[PDB]
Amino acid sequence: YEGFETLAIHAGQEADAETGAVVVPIYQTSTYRQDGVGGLRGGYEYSRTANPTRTALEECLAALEGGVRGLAFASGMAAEDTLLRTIARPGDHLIIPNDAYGGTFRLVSKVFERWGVSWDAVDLSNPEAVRTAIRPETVAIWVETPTNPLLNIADIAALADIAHAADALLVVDNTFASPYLQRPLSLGADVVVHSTTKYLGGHSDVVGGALVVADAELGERLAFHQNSMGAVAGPFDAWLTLRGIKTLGVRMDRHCANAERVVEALVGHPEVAEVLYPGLPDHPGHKVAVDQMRAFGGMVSFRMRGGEEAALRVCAKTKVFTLAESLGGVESLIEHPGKMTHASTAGSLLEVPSDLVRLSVGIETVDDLVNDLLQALEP
Amino acid sequence: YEGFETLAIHAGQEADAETGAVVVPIYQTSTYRQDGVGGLRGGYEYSRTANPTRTALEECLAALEGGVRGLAFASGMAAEDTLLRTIARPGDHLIIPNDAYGGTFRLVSKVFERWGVSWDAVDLSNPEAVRTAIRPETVAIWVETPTNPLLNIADIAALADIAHAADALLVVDNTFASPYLQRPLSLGADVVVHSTTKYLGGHSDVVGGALVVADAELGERLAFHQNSMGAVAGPFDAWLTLRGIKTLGVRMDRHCANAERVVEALVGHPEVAEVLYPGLPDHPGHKVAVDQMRAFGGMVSFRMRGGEEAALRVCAKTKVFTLAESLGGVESLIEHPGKMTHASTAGSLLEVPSDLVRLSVGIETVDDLVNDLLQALEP
Amino acid sequence: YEGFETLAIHAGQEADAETGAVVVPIYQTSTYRQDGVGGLRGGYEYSRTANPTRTALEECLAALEGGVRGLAFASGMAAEDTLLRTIARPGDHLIIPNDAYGGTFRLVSKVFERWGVSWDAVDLSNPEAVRTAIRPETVAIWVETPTNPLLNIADIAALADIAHAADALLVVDNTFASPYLQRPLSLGADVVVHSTTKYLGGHSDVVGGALVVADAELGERLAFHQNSMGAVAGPFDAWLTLRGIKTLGVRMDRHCANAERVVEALVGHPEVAEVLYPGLPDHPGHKVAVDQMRAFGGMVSFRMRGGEEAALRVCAKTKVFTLAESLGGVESLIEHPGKMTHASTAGSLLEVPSDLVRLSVGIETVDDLVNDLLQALEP
Amino acid sequence: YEGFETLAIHAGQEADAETGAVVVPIYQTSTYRQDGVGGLRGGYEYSRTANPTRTALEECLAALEGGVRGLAFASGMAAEDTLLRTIARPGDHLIIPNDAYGGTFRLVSKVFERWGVSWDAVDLSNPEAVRTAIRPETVAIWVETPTNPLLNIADIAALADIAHAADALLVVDNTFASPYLQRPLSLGADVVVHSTTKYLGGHSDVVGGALVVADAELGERLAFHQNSMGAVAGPFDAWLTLRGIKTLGVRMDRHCANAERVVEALVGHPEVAEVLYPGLPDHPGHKVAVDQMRAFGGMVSFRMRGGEEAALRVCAKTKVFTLAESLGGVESLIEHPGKMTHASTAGSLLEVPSDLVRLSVGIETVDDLVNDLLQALEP
Ligand SMILES: [Mg+2]
Ligand SMILES: [Mg+2]
Ligand SMILES: [Mg+2]
Ligand SMILES: [Mg+2]
Repeated sequence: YEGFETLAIHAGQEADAETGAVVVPIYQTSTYRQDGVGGLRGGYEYSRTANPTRTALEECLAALEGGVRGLAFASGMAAEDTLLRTIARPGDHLIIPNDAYGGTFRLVSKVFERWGVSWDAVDLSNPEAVRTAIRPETVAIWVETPTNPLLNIADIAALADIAHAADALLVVDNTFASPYLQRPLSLGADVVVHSTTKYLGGHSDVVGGALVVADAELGERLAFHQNSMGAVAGPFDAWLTLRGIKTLGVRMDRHCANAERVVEALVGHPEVAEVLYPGLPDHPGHKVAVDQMRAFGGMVSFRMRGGEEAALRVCAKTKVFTLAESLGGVESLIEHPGKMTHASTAGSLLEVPSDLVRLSVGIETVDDLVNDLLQALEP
Repeated sequence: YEGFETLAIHAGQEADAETGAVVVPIYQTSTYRQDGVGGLRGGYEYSRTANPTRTALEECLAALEGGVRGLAFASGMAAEDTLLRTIARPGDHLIIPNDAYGGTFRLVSKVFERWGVSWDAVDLSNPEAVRTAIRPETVAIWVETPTNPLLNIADIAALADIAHAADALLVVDNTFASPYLQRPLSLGADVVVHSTTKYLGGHSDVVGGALVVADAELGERLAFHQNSMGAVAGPFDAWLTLRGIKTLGVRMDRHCANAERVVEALVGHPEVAEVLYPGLPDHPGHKVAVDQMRAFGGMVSFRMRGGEEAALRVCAKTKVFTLAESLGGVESLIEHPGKMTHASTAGSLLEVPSDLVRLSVGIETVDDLVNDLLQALEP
Repeated sequence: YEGFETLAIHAGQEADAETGAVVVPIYQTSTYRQDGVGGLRGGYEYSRTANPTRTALEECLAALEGGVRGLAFASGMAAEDTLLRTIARPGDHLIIPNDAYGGTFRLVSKVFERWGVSWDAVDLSNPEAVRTAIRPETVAIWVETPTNPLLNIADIAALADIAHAADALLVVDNTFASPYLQRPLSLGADVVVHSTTKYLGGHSDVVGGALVVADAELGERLAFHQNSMGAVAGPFDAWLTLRGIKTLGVRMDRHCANAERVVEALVGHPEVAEVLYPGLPDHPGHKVAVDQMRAFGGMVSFRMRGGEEAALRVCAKTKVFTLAESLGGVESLIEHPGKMTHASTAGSLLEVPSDLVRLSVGIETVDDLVNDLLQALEP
Repeated sequence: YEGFETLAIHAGQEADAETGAVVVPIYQTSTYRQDGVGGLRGGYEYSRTANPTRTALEECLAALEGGVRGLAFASGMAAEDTLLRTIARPGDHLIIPNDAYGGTFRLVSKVFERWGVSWDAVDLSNPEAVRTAIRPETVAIWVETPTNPLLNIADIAALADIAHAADALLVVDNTFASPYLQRPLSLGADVVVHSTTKYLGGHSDVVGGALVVADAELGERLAFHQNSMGAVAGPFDAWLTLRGIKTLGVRMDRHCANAERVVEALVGHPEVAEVLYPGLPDHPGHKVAVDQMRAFGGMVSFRMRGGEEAALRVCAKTKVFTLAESLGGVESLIEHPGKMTHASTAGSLLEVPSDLVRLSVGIETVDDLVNDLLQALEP
C-alpha cells in the first residue's frame, strides 16, 4: 500500500548490498566478469542487454505506472521507434492522434510509412471516430492525452475497450501528465510511452525515453528490440532521470498550482482570444480529465487575438519564461508551435494554429511568472 | 597535413570560445534558448537533433576516418539499425559476412528480415563469391575486416569496385581495426560503422556507436534518422568516448605489440591446434591485411586441441585476462564465442567452432599476460 | 524583486552565450587557453582558482543568501576549515555551540587547538552567556540554529550585536534551515556556512560545502584560501548541487509538512519521553524560531522512555526510514547520535543523551513514514 | 611480481562482487545504510570519511608507488595542505626547494608562515646545502625533482639519509615524473605528493591531489585530517583520475619520446640560448636523473636569446601547443612562467628567469609539434 512519492524514491532503489550506498551507483561499464563460461553475476553480461543503473530506472518506472516491466531508451523517440518496430510489420495500420508531438507524426509518416505501415490521424476525443477508423489491419491505437500542444483529452478506458474489441493494442504517450497525474495501464492501456526528457527527468538536462507494459510477453518482445536495435539509455543519463523522478510529486504539485494561476491571468486578458487548459470547466473533455487525472498539468496553450504576428512578439518578449523547445523542466519555457516544435506538421491534419503560444509553466515563484507574461502580452 | 594523433586530440575540439576551456564541456542539457522564434544560437535547438558535446565527437570521428560527416549513436547496434533503416526498404537485399558480430547477424536476420529485407551470408575474403552473390535488389555489401571472431580479411578496395558496379553501397564495420589501423573510406567504402564501446572509447566503460560517410547527401539522410528515430549518444557518454579517442594511437600501438608477443606464445604450444591473427604470414588474407592495415590489431583467436572442453577450461582459469564479453579495452578479456558472444549464430552459416577461444589482448605488462595464458593452457 | 524559487533556478544560470544551452554546462576541464600571455577568456585561467560551473553555483548561493560572494568547497568540513584558516591565527579564541555537528567540534578541538586557537562551548540560546564568554582574543562566534541534533535555537540578530560590539565575526552554519527557511546575513551575520551535502544538494548523492559573505574584502581573503589550500568543489559535484538547489523550495515545503505530521505521531506516544522540534510551542526558543525561520524544518529528534536500549531498537526496526548518517535528502533517514554522528563528542560539553533518536524526515508519502515509525516504536 | 601497467589497470580494481562490472562503479552517494547501529556494510559509513570509488583510486596509487596507504584530495594543493597541517605545528621549520610550483611556495610562505611555521628555500641539487640548512625545529624536507619549471634534479636517496639523520620526514612531490618514471618511497622518501591534475589524470579534465605513505601510522594521522578537514576528491573526479591512470605508461612513453625530439629541435636553434631537460648529458644532475628515473619526462624548458620580449612572442605564436597553465595532459601546452604560473614567486628566491618558456610536450604526432615550435621561434 506504499504511496507514489515513497515508490519514486525507493522502488528499484534498495541500498547497495556490498557497501550500503543509499543511492544507486552509476555503473559506467560496458561488460561484466563471469564466473566460468555463462556464470553470470547478478544476471549481468553486457550493458546494452542490461545495466544495473538502467535496471533501477526501469524497475522504478514499472512501479510508478503499475506495470510488470519498464524499458529505458536513448530518447522518447527511440522508445517510440522500438515500440513500433516490435508491434508492427509491413502491411499493418496505426491510428494516431489528430494533434500530437511533431516527432511522433514524423516517425510514423516519414519512416514507418516508407517501411509499409499505413496510418490515419483521428480525433481521439471522439470515441465514435476512433471505433469507426478501425481497419482489419489496425495493430494499435496511439493516444496522447492531454495532446501536444492543444491539450485535448481522450478517455483512456473507453479507447482501451475499442482497441481490445479489434484485437489491437492501446498505446498511451503519458509524457505530459506523468505517472503522478495519470496511470493509463490502470485504465486498460497495454503500453505507456514517456519522453523522460520532460517531467520525469524534470530539469531540462537529460534526453531519454521509456516504455512500461502490463503484459510480460510483450515486455520480452520489446526487450529483444531494446537489446537488438540498441537504442538504450546510458547509465549516467538513466541515473539523472531517476534522480529527477524522486521530486516528481513535489515538482508536479507546484507546476499544477502555478499553471492554475497563469490560466487565471490569461482568461479575459484583452489580447488573448482563447485559453487551452484541461482544468477549465469549458475545455473540451474537462469531465474526462477530472475522471482520469489527479490534476490538470503544467502545460498551458493560448491563442492571440492579433494572430501569428502577436504570438511571435509574446514569445520574444518574456524575460523569465525562456524561448526554447521542450517542456516539463523546473524552468518555465515558451514557444510558438507553428514555427518551432510543430513546423514538421505544417500541411498535414496535425497543423497547429499560427496564433498559438505554448507554455511549460515551471516552479519559479508564481508572481514572477504572472508578471513576466503580463508585460510580454502588453502591445 | 596534420597527423592522426594530433587530429584525435584537436579535431572538433578547439578551446571553448567564451572561457578558453581546453576540454569540450559536457553539455548536459536538453534544449537551447533562441533569440526570437527561430533565432538559433550556434545552430542548436534540441539535443536529440544536435548537442555540442556530441558534435565534437562526430567532427573528430569524421576527421579520423577522412569523411565529411560523423554521427554518434547510443550503441554500435543503434548505429547499424539507423544505417539499415535509412539505406534499405522492404524488398531490398543485403550481402553480409559469413563470420560477423552476433548482434549484426541478429539485427539483419531477426528484425530486418521480418520487415521485408532479404539477405545472404558470403565469404567476403573471396571477391568472386561477393561478385556472384549480387542480386538486382542488393542495396549494400556489409563488410567486417578483420571478422569477429575468426579475424578473416576482406579487400576493401576490391569489394568497393564490386559494390559500385552494382549501384550498391559498401559498408565497412571498422570496429576491430579502428581508424588508427584502417581507413575504409580512403579505399572506396561509402559508410564506416563503429562500436565505440570497443577500441575508440577504449576503457570498457561506455556503450556507443558511430557512422562516418564520404557523401554529404547520404550523411543528411542518416542524420534525419538519427533525429527522427532518436538513438543518439548522450553527451556524457559522447564525452568519455572522445576522451578515450585521445589515447587510441598509444593504446593501439601497445595492443598490437602485446598481441604479437601473445601470438608467439600460442604458436606451437602443444595444447593449441591453430592461431588466428592477421599478422601471421600463413593467415588467410595476410597480404591483403599488410596492404590495408597499419598493424594487425589486438585481437587473437585460437583453437584448443582438446576441443570445447579444453576451451571452456582455459576461459575459466585466466587470472589477468577477465572472462567477459566485449573487447578493445585497456584491460585484457577472454571469452568462448560458441557459448557467449556467438551463441546467437548457432545453427546458421555464421556458427563459430566450439573449440575456439577469443582474446582481446590489453595493455597490461606483456610478461604478465603471457604468463597468465601459459598457466591457463596447462592441462 | 525576484522570488526565492525563481532565483534558485535562474541566478548564476543565464543560458549559455554561444549555444543557448538552458542548463549550465559541466566544465570538466583543468585549464583554459589564453589569447597571448595573460589574455584571459572570460576571466578563467585554472580550475582550482575558478571554474565556470563552480562560479554558477557560487553566484546562485550568494543570491539565495543575499550575500556579495559565494565560495564552494569539497565538503562542509572543508568550507569550515578554509573559513577558520582565513579568520583565525595562533593565539585567537572561538566561541562555539554547546550542541553542534560532531565534525565542527572535532575540527576546532582536535586540529585548530593544536594550531594555537582556544575555544569555549557556550549555550547560544542564552544571549547573556554568549556576551559573558567574549574574551579579548575572541575572533568569532560560531552559531548553529537549529543545533545538530537537539534543534536548539539561537537569536541570530541578538548574537550579531554581541559579536560586533566585541569587533568579532558572527558565523552561522545554516545547513539545517537552508536559505529557503532562514537568511542569517539579513540578521547581521558576517558569514554563512553550509554543508551542501544536506538540503541544498538534497539527494544524498554529493558531498560539498559553501561559504557566503556580506563583505567583499572578507570574500577575497576567503577566496585566497580557497585557491591556495585548494579544497574546492569539483565541477560535476558543483553541477549536481546546483541541480538540487532548483527544487529546494518544493522539497523543503514537503519536509516541513511531513515533519509536522511526524511530530503529531510522536507527541504523547507512550514510548516517547520528549519530542524536540522548533515548531512545538513549548520547545525552547520557539518564539525566536517563529521570528527568524519561514518554517521549522525537516529534522525531528526525540528521547525514548526505555533509554539507550529502546533507542537502538527503534533505529534498527524502521523499514522506510534508512539507518545511516547524514540528513537533508529526499529519502528519510534515522540514526542514534550517541553511537553514530556524535560519538566524537562523547566526554565533552557536547555529549548527546544516549536515549535520543534523530530523524531526517524525507518527502515520501507521509502515511508511509508515520506508519513506519509507529511499528518501529512498538515494544 | 606484477608489472606497473598491469597494476595501473587492476590494483584496487577487482570486478564488482555483485554484478561483475569490470570498471569500478561511480558511487555518487553521501551515505550508507547500516545493519543495526554501527553495523557497517563493507566498512562504509559516510563519503567524506571513505567512498568506494575514492578507495579504488587510493589503493591503486598506493600500489603504483609501493606504499601502504593512498589518500585522494580535491586538488594537489589540498593534498599539500592536509600533509602540512598533519606533520607541522607552530614553531616548526620546513626546508623547501629553491625552484618549485608557485602554489607550494604560496601555501608555505603566505598561509603556513602566518600559522607559525618557519621555512628556508634551499638548492636541493646540493646535498651539502640541504644538510647544512637543517635546524633543530626542522620537521620535513620538501623535494620536487625534476623542479617546476627549471627541471633541476635532487638525489632522493641522499636527501632521505639527511632527513632521517635529523629525525625529519622526506616529502617528494612526484607530480612531474609520475610513479611510472620515479618511485620515491623505494629510495627512502616518507611521503609522496601528487597533483593528479597533471600526468596521472592525464587529460586536462580533472583537478585532484594525492598522498602515498610508507608508514601506516603516518597514514592514519593523514587520514584523520582527510576526514576532519574534508578536502576530499569527489567520486566522479576520482573515477576519471583512475581512468587516466590506466594509460599512464603508454602516455608517458610517448611524452618522453616526443620531448626528446623537441629537445633535438631546440638545441642549437639560433633563437634559443639554453635548453633545460634532464636527459641532456650536460644538464645539471643528469647522472642522478639516470640513477633514479626510468626516462626523463615530457617537460622541456628553454631560454630565448632575445629575452622576455622574444619569450612572450613564442608563447603567443604556437598553433598546436596551447597557451595555458597546467601540464601533463595528452594535449601540448606552452606558457611563460614569469607572468603565468610563477608570477607568485616574483621577488623571492624562487623567481624564474623572464626569458624562459615552459613546454608540456603532449602525445600529438611529433612532426606537428616540432613544426609548430619551429614556426613560433622564427623572428
Ligand atoms: Mg540491490
Ligand atoms: Mg568552439
Ligand atoms: Mg553566461
Ligand atoms: Mg570488490
